[PDB]
Amino acid sequence: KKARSYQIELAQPAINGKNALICAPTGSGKTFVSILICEHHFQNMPAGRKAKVVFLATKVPVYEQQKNVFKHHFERQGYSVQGISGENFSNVSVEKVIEDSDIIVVTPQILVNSFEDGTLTSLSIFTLMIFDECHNTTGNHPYNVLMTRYLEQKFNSASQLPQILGLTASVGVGNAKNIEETIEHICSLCSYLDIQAISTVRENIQELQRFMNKPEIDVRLVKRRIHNPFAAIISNLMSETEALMRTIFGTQNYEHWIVVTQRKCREEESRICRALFICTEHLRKYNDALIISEDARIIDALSYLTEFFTNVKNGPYTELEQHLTAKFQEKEPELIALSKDETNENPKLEELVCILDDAYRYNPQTRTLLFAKTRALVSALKKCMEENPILNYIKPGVLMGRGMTLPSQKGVLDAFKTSKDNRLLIATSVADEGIDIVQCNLVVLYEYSGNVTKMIQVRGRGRAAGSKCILVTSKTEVVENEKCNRYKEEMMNKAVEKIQKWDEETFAKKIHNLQMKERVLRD
RNA sequence: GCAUGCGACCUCUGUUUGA
RNA sequence: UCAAACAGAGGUCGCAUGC
Ligand SMILES: Nc1ncnc2c1ncn2[C@@H]1O[C@H](COP(=O)(O)OP(=O)(O)O)[C@@H](O)[C@H]1O
Ligand SMILES: [Mg+2]
Repeated sequence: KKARSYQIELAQPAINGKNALICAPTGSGKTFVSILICEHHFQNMPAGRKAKVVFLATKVPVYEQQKNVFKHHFERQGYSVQGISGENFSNVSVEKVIEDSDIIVVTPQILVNSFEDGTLTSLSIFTLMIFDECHNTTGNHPYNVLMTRYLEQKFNSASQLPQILGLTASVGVGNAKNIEETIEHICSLCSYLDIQAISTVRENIQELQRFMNKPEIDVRLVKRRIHNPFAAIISNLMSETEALMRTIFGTQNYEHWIVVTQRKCREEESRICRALFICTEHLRKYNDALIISEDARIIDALSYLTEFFTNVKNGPYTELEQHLTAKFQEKEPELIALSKDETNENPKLEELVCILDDAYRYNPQTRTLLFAKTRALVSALKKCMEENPILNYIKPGVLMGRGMTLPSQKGVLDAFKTSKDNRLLIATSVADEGIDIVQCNLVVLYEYSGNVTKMIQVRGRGRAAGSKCILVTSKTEVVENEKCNRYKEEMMNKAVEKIQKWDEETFAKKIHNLQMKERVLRD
């Protein structure tokens, strides 16, 4: 692992002391650049005043990952590298850990936290800050909260602040519909993080196209399976429950409307009150059951329901709770017969099955990441893997936050990198940024939509020459929005390539002009 | 529990072209 | 008045993540 020539090139503007943003493609080794910057920070430190470096990483696993690189590289040099975090925060006084540490890796919230906490009131304490996936500097996200602070202190003392460093493979594109606006948005981002130079692989492009490369995002539309009995059955069982509401579908809006009706109603009042807290719930859990089958199997939907109708007995189980539960159990053996179906299943799941086989026969040692939007879905997908004879080649893992333990995470990832047991990892948003599975080959998106940023960062989870990235939708708009992104992403690059062709003064001037939009008076 | 990003939804007030 | 488009201010909700 010898410094690459573009890596040393990207370094330059930061070593000349300037607040840099390092835009360089997903996987190019920006993290190395930042440690290289870090050596040339300690090296060059003037006087007796010495250096504290803080690396900030957005989500926990990325904090862990980067914390561990940084230790393995600087501890042997004889540096104190300590990681404060969500686990560590109410076990340590930040005060000390900084003054003990030459390098602190941090979840960004912690510094925010400890700033309101009193523990800390001077960003001056560090001499270099690094923001991994720095593009997250928006509105009231921690990064900006801290950076607002940084900017205030700039005027309120003009007495040395730390050097800033943004790493990002995805500078973004605001709402910019035109290249001119995309530039206004990028320049906006540079202002938030007080950038004075943007770093690009300018001169060493050829070297860069070697090491990391990217392809298309194979989009796959599957039409909703014609003849869907299950959808009709529940909708009617909901219609009869909506008919009964006056006497006293599978969309987001139905959930929104159920909460409209649950707040309005919150002893001819009191018996009608908790009558609608019985009507709304059943309608809601029917609704959730539709939308759970939308992606999963019917067997997951009916699971979700028996899990509710056996729970209707537990609590009150009043008159109405009996007349509704019974309406279901008449029409239940109809459904459990449909569970047992062969052909009539979600064709999104038929395609994934196809897709995973297509890749695990052609290459038996592939490592996939299957991304889904929601925990429930991610977890329900693990069931869909295990229980399918054609796909249980591979043990599947799951990655998450917590409603999964932070140690339980360390395990599944550490496993998935090198196990050759579980060669596929279903994950959620935690995994979509900054995370480095060297042996990862394929990344599959299961109704994983999104911003340009997401759909750049996610396909970049696929490393190691072997790269492929396959989406699976049934929706029109999702097939399009994503195409839309492939334009926005092209536009994004030019924005920068262009911005880069300005002179020092005029870029600098742009950022100040933008910052001056955010000052504060003193009297 | 709280925060944030993101998405859906709705409202107000204005500008555009249309009928 | 209607429809369609853009933008400024606000209300609610869902997901994910962070503390
Ligand atoms: N000069 C180098 N030579 C060989 N491997 C490198 C070099 N620099 C970085 N890498 C490796 O590239 C992989 C991904 O790097 P990373 O910096 O996380 O990508 P990103 O820039 O998207 O964050 C890591 O395994 C890292 O060790
Ligand atoms: Mg990185």
